[PDB]
Amino acid sequence: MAGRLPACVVDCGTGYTKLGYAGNTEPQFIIPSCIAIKESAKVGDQAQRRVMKGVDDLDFFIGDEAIEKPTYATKWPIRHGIVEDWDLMERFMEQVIFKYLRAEPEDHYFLLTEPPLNTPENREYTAEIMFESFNVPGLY
Amino acid sequence: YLMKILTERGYSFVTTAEREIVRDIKEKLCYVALDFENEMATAASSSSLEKSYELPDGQVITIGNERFRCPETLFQPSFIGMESAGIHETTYNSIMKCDIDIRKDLYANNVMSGGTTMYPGIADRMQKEITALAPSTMKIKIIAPPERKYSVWIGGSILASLSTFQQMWITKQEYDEAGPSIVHRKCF
Repeated sequence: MAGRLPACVVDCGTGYTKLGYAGNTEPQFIIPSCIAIKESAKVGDQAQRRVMKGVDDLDFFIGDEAIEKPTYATKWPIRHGIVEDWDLMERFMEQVIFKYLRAEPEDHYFLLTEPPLNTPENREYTAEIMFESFNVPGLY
Repeated sequence: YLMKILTERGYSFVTTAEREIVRDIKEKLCYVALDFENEMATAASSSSLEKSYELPDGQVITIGNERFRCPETLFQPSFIGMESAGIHETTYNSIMKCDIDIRKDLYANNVMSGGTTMYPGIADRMQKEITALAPSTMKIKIIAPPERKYSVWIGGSILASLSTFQQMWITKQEYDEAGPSIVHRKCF
C-alpha cells in the first residue's frame, strides 16, 4: 500500500526527532530538534515593509550543525512553553523532508506523533499545510 | 584639587575618610562660579565670599573663595592639565560631528540628571558659556528638575510598567541551557 511509495514513521520528539526508511529495522536517526538564526537585534538601515519581493535578507541554518553557528541562536521547536514556532516547524520539516531525507511527501505515506495533552488549533492549522503545502496522500 | 586647596587653610589636619565631608561642605556651600575672572577679581578683593563651617567636637572654620575656585574646574579640567576643555565645550565638539538641522532643536531640548548636576549657579553660568560656543538665533530648554539626580531612577520605575518593555525579559531559563557562551549576542 502506497501513494507511489509506502508509509514511514517519524517520531517527532521534544528533544530529538527519530526515523528510519522503508525496509530497515531501526531508527537510522535519533537527532537534535534544533535550528539557528541571528537574533542580535540591531534592526537597522535602508528600510522596507509590506513587500515580499526577492530577498538578500535571510541568514539561517537547521539541524545538528546549526548548533555550531555563531550569533545564530540555535532554537528548538521542541515543546516547552515555546510552542508558537509550529510556524517555523513547517519550513524546518520542509527542509528535513526535501533536503536532509531528500524525499517526496506527496508519493509516500506517513505516521507522526503527538502528546496526550495536545490542543487542536496548532495541529489543525497545520492540516491545511499537511494537505495543501505537504499535500500528502494520507497520514495520521 | 579642593583638598590640595584647603591644606593652604592651615590643614596639617586632613584624611582619606573626609573627601566624603569636603563633599558635604560643597553640597552645603559650594556653587558653580558665574564669571570666573571677575569671580577671582572679587575673591582677591572681598571678604563677602567668606562663610563659616563646623566640626565634630565643637570647632568652627571659615571658607569662601575655594568655594568657587574648585567649582571652576568643570570649565577648566585643563587646570590639572586635563585634555578635557570646559566640559560643554569639550562636548560641543562631538556635536559638531553631526547634522546641522538638529542643532536649534537639541538646544531647545537639553536634559540634566545625576548628583553633581544639581549645584547652584549652574545653568545661569552654563547657558551663557554654551552661548560662547553656539551659532546665532538659538532658543534653549534646560530640563534640569529638582531631584533630577533621582529622576533617572524614577524613569526606570515607569519603564518597568510598560507591557511593550516586558516582551523579552531575559530568564535564568535561557542561561540554564545557554551558559555564558553567547549572552553577548543576546546583546547586540
